Amino acid sequence: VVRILGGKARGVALKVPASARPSPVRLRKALFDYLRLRYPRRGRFLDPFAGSGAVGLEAASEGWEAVLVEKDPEAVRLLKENVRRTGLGARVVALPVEVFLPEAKAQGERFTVAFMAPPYAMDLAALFGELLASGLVEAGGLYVLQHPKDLYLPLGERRVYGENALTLVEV
Repeated sequence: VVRILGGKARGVALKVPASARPSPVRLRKALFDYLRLRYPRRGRFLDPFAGSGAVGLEAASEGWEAVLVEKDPEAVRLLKENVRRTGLGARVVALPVEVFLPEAKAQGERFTVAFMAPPYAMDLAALFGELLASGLVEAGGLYVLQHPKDLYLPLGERRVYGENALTLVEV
């Protein structure tokens, strides 16, 4: 019930398990209006906790070199089906974010943007802290954290969208 908003796969419906937020449309639409405005040259996009891939596939559709990591074999199954439906080229890494980050660093992996929208039931703060500490975003890039508007981080500027907020941390 969710579609890619722009780019090469604009309009394509994504299979999304009834167990998702899924992800506010004005939120996604706003994040990318900003991202293409701030990064016209694009770059590499990291999406840990990707689900069916709503945000990571949107980046891919918009010209980003997207890397999506997700642990749930179910979600991964849907993720791959979605990569197919959209016909987009994206790297799918099926493993826990807590394993990926360490390894990504050792491989000298780097990205321009790292978006994280983990399930609100987890400790969204310790998780953001870990992402921020990985140092995976190159100078000039961004760490974008989605969370309930009541959760507050002094790491950067925020934008509220109804009940969700996005915290953007510059590097």
